[PDB]
Amino acid sequence: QNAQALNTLVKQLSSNFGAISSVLNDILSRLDPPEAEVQIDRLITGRLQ
Amino acid sequence: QCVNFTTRTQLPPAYTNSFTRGVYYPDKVFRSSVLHSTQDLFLPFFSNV
Amino acid sequence: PGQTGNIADYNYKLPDDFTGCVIAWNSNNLDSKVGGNYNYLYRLFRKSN
Amino acid sequence: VVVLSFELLHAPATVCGPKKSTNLVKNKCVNFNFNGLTGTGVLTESNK
Amino acid sequence: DYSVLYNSASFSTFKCYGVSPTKLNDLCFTNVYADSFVIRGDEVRQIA
Repeated sequence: QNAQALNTLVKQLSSNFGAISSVLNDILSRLDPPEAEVQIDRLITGRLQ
Repeated sequence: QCVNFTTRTQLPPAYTNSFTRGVYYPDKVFRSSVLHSTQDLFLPFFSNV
Repeated sequence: PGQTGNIADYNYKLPDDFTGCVIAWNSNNLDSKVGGNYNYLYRLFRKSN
Repeated sequence: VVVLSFELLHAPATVCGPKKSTNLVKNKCVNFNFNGLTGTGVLTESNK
Repeated sequence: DYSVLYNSASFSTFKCYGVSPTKLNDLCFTNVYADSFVIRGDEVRQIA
C-alpha cells in the first residue's frame, strides 16, 4: 500500500493539470516570467493537491 | 492494357491471424523496463488479414 | 507591461505589478504641427534591455 | 499575414536559434542545455 | 535568427502562443509551417 501510494504520487508529476507542459524547466525556458506565472500556478495547485 | 483481363481467380482469400504483430516503437524516446501504456494506432492480435 | 514590444523596451519600461494607472490622449491639435515637431527622440540601442 | 506553427521537442529537432554550443564536461555538476531542454545535473557515460 | 525579425517594425499584431520573443531564439524547432496569405484590414482580428 505504501509503495502503491508512493508510486502513483510520483506518476502525478507526469500530469500537467491543464498547464502547457508537466515539467517546470521547459516552461521557464519557453515563456516569459510575466506570461508563464499564469501557467505554473496551475501546476503548483494540482501538485499541492 | 487498361481494362484488360488478368489471370486471377475470383478472390477466395483467407483471414489468417498473426497473434502478435503491429508494435512499432510508437515514440522515439528510449525507455527501459517501463510498462508505459500508449493510445495510438496498432494492429490487434488475432486479427484477420 | 504585460504586452511587451520593441519601442517601449527601447526607451522606457514599467514594473510588472504597475500600481496606479496610465492615461493616453491624442495631441494632434498641437503636436502634429506643419513645421515638423522633431524635438521628440528616443534611444534605439543602449547595449542591454 | 504570415502564420508560424511548430512544436517543441516532439522529435529530433533540426531548426535552432543563434545559441553557440560550448564544450561538454563530464563528472561535473553543471547546468545542461540540449536543443532547448534545460536543468541541473551531472553528465556521465551510459552503456545502455 | 528570430532576433532580427523581432527587431523589425510595423507589425499589425504580434502575439505568441506558448512562446515569447526572447525565448524564440533559445529553443530548437522540430519543424515550422510558415503559412502565408493576405486579408483585408478588419479581418486581422478574425485570426487566432
